[PDB]
Amino acid sequence: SMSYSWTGALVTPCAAEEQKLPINALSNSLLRHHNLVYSTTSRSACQRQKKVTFDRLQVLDSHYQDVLKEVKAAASKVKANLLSVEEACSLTPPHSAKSKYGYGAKDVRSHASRAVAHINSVWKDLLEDSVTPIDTTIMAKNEVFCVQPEKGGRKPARLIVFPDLGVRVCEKMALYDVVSKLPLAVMGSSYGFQYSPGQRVEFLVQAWKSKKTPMGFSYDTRCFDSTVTESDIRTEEAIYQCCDLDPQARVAIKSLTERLYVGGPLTNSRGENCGYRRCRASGVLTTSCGNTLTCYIKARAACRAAGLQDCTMLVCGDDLVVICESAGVQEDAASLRAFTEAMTRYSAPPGDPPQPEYDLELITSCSSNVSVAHDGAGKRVYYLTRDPTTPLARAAWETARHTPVNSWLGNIIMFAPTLWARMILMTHFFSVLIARDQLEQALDCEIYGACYSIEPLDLPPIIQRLHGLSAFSLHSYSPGEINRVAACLRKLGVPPLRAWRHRARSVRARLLSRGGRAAICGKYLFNWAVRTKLKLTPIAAAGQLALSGWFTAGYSGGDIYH
Ligand SMILES: CNC(=O)c1c(-c2ccc(F)cc2)oc2cc(N(Cc3ccc(B(O)O)c(F)c3)S(C)(=O)=O)c(C3CC3)cc12
Repeated sequence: SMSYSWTGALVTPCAAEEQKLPINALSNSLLRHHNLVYSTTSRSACQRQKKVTFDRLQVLDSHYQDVLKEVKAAASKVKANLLSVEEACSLTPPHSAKSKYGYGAKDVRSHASRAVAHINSVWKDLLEDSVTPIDTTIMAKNEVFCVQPEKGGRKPARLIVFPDLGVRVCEKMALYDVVSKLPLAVMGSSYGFQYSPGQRVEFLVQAWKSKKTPMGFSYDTRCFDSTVTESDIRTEEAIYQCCDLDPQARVAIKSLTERLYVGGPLTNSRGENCGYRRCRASGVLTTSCGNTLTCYIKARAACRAAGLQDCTMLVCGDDLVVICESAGVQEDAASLRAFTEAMTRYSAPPGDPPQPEYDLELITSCSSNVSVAHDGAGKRVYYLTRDPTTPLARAAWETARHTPVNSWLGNIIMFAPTLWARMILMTHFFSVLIARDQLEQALDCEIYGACYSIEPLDLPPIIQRLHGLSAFSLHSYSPGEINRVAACLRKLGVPPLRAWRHRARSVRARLLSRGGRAAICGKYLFNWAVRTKLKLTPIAAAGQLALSGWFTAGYSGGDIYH
């Protein structure tokens, strides 16, 4: 069937949509080529709609069915609980899209009468009605990028599809515990969201070293969400039901599957009927879990069909990497083509054909790659990095305009060991926070899809836990990485690293003078900026942190707040 059918009604905005990066002195201090920086808007929705709309032909085989059997068996070891209304309410972000039924996120979080009443009614309806499709809103995401005029110019807006706030709370009640436990149980070490960045590096390096002659590749499915079929989604439901569940949970999960997950009508912001969906909803609780599971099942089966030897897989939603034992250059190339053929049969062809890689650093996944630097003693330290263009562009926008979620803070946390995060992002934002008297204020940012409230002053212990102490002492970065950052700075009109160093010395001094947590920030985060270095010992606060739930699971599009 068609992933989508359209009525011709447009995807419409809620509020004003700024297309171009606004001119602001503080944002300009980071990046000056403002004309290159743009936000996606509803204006490009039509372009995206075209790409995501196609017929799915799915043909399953014995390998698929074998893997599915394994998965169901693994799932049967899981015990999952219902969340109470109150518990589910507290997982709702304060900035979450308000209900159409006279209440919003703040009302949900405060357990307000109107909100709780509607939520209760929605739950009752789920128990009583297992068939009637549930309404969804379609919106164009507003995301910031840098133009690549050589490479097709501006990206079209991604489409987000989500049900009412009331339904979203009920999803949590029925499935939060399931989507938090199941992927790990089924996938084990292949579940990508269980790892901190530091742990991820360790896993990848070990996997690579575990092969006599390693070969690895990334597999990029074209429009993964659209490739997800009705049968795929019903299979996901079947897997959920393998868990030991509460009777009411079983009913709600089935109802949510048949009425929401498998498909339903699309309504724009003006209340108009846009069409009908028969694939994955991008904005439901199960998006991450579902995508990861379905990608895993298909990929694991495809590995068998492709005759790949001693496969180690890593899966993050639709993002997939396989590391295996090389059979030879031509043999490997042929096996990869076979892998693609199998994935294609399963409904998931690639955007660009995958390529075998024999150097770990040459594999890119989730926009990131493994690179090498050196610690204070000259020991080689591996870390994850990425092209800084998008992070910097977004950082500039978020400086110029107040945003509910601060991507810059997340990038600093996740990419803390990188040359660019340390010298540019840290320097810039601490200078901005000082200037605006916002140093002590907690900010909202996303980590693996889940929204967290994080205080900037807690960055050093957070970074230590995620990356290790070495993150504050890395030097002698690779020529390739240095060159990539340099190229980015030239492109975007960002000041050179030596200028940032000078700025960092001033920022560091200011931070040290304030004492306490600020002083620890100055000491640890900006030790790179000074010749006369301070002794960076383990941070006491780091041990006192409880961060377990940071890397339990992925929640992208799942409307989760911790
Ligand atoms: C299967 N692919 C992988 O698991 C990952 C590889 C990888 C790279 C090269 C290779 F050879 C093998 C694997 O790099 C990664 C880096 C990230 N990060 C950044 C990040 C990227 C995207 C999102 B998001 O939009 O979902 C996000 F939330 C954070 S990080 C530094 O760890 O925090 C992640 C996070 C969990 C999603 C996964 C991988």
